[PDB]
Order: sequence, then C-alpha cells, then structure tokens
Amino acid sequence: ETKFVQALFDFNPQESGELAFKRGDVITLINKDDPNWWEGQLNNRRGIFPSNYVCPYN
Amino acid sequence: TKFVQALFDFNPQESGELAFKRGDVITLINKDDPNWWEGQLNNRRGIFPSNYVCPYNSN
Amino acid sequence: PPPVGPRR
Amino acid sequence: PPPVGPR
Repeated sequence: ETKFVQALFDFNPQESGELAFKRGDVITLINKDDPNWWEGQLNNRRGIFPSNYVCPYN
Repeated sequence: TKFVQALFDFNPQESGELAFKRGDVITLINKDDPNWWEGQLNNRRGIFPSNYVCPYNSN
Repeated sequence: PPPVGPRR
Repeated sequence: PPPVGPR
C-alpha cells in the first residue's frame, strides 16, 4: 500500500535535499524510518521533510 | 488520550455541533459514529465531522 | 473543505 | 508551525 500525507503547514527548506511544500499539499511517502525526517514525492520533486508538518491522508 | 487537529474551519449548522478553526486541537471523547466524533475544545463540548481532522501527536 | 456527512 | 527537529 502507498501512504499519503497531507501538509499541515508550509515548509520552507533551509538546506538542499529538503522537500518544499505548502499547506494542503499531499506527499507520497517513500521512507519514514527516521522519527523526524521523512522522505516523499511531491509532484516531480523528491526529498526529506519534518514528520510533524504532516498527517495521514486518504 | 488521543488528540486531533482541525484541517479546515467548521461552522456548525445544527445543534450539538462543535465549531472550530483550522489548527485547533481537540481532545477525543467518543468516536462510535465513523463520521460524527465527539470531543473537547477548551470549554466547549460537542460533535464534529471526522473528515475535518487528523491526529495531533502532542510532543 | 469536503462535504460534511449527514447527521443521524 | 511546530518546531522543526535538528537536521
């Protein structure tokens, strides 16, 4: 099964390799082994983001 | 036990419905009904649509 | 905002 | 937003 997470807030990246997103965007989960930094796919972009900035989606 | 956070603003059109703004944190009381959940938002208690919230981990 | 489910 | 953990 493919997991999706909806962004609760905007995440403005401060380092390279971090997935930028806006509130309401839906990211496709790729990896979440790390309690704080998760990896996902938002459109043609892929990178890591703060786990606490999202929650599960449909 | 179990907190939920509002994804969208909810202005109740009926009685017993708990009004809220996006970002609000609500304490879950009951979720027998899959769609209408009951919770606590500060000093107000009532039911709210389950599709308007998602889990709030709280630290 | 998605549509709200019907009341009981 | 909530606190972004240490990178």
